Amino acid sequence: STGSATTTPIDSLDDAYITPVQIGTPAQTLNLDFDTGSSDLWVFSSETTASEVDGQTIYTPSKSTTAKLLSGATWSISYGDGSSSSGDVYTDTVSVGGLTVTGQAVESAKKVSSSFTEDSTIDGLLGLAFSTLNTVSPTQQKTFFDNAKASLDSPVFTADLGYHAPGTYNFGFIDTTAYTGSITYTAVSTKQGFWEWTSTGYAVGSGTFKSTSIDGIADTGTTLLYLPATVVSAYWAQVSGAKSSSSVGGYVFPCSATLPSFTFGVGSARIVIPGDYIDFGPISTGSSSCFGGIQSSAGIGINIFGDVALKAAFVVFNGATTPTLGFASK
Ligand SMILES: Cc1ccc(-c2noc([C@H]3C[C@@H](O)CN3)n2)cc1F
Repeated sequence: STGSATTTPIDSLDDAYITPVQIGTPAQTLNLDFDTGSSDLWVFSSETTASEVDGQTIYTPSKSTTAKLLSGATWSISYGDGSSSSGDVYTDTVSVGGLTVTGQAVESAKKVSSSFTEDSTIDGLLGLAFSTLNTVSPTQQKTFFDNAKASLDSPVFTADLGYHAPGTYNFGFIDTTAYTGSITYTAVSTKQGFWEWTSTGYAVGSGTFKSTSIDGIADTGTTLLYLPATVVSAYWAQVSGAKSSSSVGGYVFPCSATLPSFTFGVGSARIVIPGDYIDFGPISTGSSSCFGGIQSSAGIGINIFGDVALKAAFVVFNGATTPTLGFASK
């Protein structure tokens, strides 16, 4: 089997991407944030505290004839930005772009943090990291990809995120028309439950490539590119007037600047992020100071190849017995 679904930026800045998902019988379609950095499928629901719902589409398990309460199961998760959600668990039928999983754990939110409440366009998350990270207690549950992959034509999914434009998540096949040149595959460590890999280095603009190992994760659920402070300093030094701001919380730059590209290495291959992918617009409405899309990972503990990097590539998440990651230019 295979599946294919369009993913869409939630706003003009590509702050995140939503993908329609069919849950239950009859189908309840919710727009979920596909997140290769976590492993919970959770949704706004009829159980979510009323005051914490503001515009989201909710899942109502009582109206699904295939929904079953998972007795005694709860979940609770916190994301890298301090955001959180929690609730109970159902099993139900879940379909993505024509690919169907029966008995998928659907985690129904009772509580969500303010950031989720304030984003009316995101109805929940669909985790695509490794199932070892799933938070359901006392019995851990499997991800959508994990449940589907034995049925897939090939145990893979691909992320093809667009710059200010729609893109595609495919399951079970590689669309050879979606990229240029070849796909370069690189080793993955699953020891922390992430799609963790090691970049071979970077360049800034037309500058010479610096060969250096950068361990990080491929994370569709993170907006920006987070890299070591040395690397990030080298990038923003090439932008006149750019500075790291304490009050703002990272590098900002004059909105009139022309941003240089950023290149990262995948083995001997090179993925080039165009400079305008790194522009995240005025820090506040009407400001001439803009937020940078490359930021330091120093306070995080790990480097994160978020959407800023991934959207410059066609990315293969290969879930064979020994998982690997593939990158192609497009
Ligand atoms: C309001 C909001 C906040 C965070 C997230 C979010 N989704 O994926 C992630 C990254 C960071 C780490 O969790 C691994 N994946 N963060 C989504 C939101 F809609």
